[PDB]
Amino acid sequence: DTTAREVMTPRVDVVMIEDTATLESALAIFNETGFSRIPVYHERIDNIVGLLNVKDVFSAVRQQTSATIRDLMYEPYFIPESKKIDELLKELQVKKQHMAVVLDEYGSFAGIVTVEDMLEELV
Amino acid sequence: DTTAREVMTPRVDVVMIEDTATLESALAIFNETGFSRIPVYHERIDNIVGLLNVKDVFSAVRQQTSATIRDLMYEPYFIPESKKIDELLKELQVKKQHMAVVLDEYGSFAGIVTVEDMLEELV
Ligand SMILES: Nc1ncnc2c1ncn2[C@@H]1O[C@H](COP(=O)(O)OP(=O)(O)OP(=O)(O)O)[C@@H](O)[C@H]1O
Ligand SMILES: Nc1ncnc2c1ncn2[C@@H]1O[C@H](COP(=O)(O)OP(=O)(O)OP(=O)(O)O)[C@@H](O)[C@H]1O
Ligand SMILES: [Mg+2]
Ligand SMILES: [Mg+2]
Ligand SMILES: [Mg+2]
Ligand SMILES: [Mg+2]
Repeated sequence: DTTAREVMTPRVDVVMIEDTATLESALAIFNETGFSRIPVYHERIDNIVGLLNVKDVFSAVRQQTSATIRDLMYEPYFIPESKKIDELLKELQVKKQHMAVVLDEYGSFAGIVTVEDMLEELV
Repeated sequence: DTTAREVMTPRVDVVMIEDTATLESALAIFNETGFSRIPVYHERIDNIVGLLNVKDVFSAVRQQTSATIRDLMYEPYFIPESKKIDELLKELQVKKQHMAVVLDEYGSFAGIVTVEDMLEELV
């Protein structure tokens, strides 16, 4: 009966980027941290508007273009803190997505849960 | 009691690259196929010597250097076809690795199993 909040990486520890940032800044963030996916926020940290994959950023430099983070980002899968991870694991598998964004009772950013977070429970 | 061979992507369907290839060729392979990890073989397809992550290839162009695939590739986790996926899932989690290389009774390349292959069993 484990829930998302029990395995999530909390907001305070999440590497993020603003949708106004450049792709060069995003590449620097990806390189320094090593993560493959970083949430994208608009104005406020609690306003998650997308996720940014390092792949899409590297492939866009294809060729140098007018690509903005808002164009390369994709919609996240938002879930409540009470979501049971046995359901989340199957749901992420159907979507072929690695990361879900956890929201609190106010609909604000609480943290993230990846498949690796859920599998960490099983040793 | 499901085994690796029952969920693996067979050799015939695996995108690979030779350790003599250039990093530019590897980037082209990653872009056309979309995969994040491709096995590396030496001389013969059945002689898997490493795995190549698109991240390490993109980060090496850091700066243009004398990087060879043999330098950027890492050791794979080899398993038999009879390996039970319940054990493999936990083993990959401990290693933080996404892909395992399946070998046949002759120790030759049979296929690959990723976490997504094992999770596909659960819907
Ligand atoms: N942007 C991020 N900020 C903070 N923690 C993150 C971030 N992305 C992933 N994590 C955490 O890192 C740990 C490993 O997650 P995961 O393996 O899915 O990410 P990754 O190593 O970036 O990706 P991958 O293995 O698919 O290349 C988990 O705890 C996950 O919560
Ligand atoms: N190099 C490859 N050649 C053929 N099939 C592959 C290859 N890499 C992965 N697959 C298959 O693709 C499917 C999805 O695997 P997986 O999600 O681990 O890979 P990916 O999409 O390349 O990586 P990721 O989601 O970590 O960026 C699985 O069937 C896996 O067997
Ligand atoms: Mg995938
Ligand atoms: Mg709370
Ligand atoms: Mg990881
Ligand atoms: Mg056989």
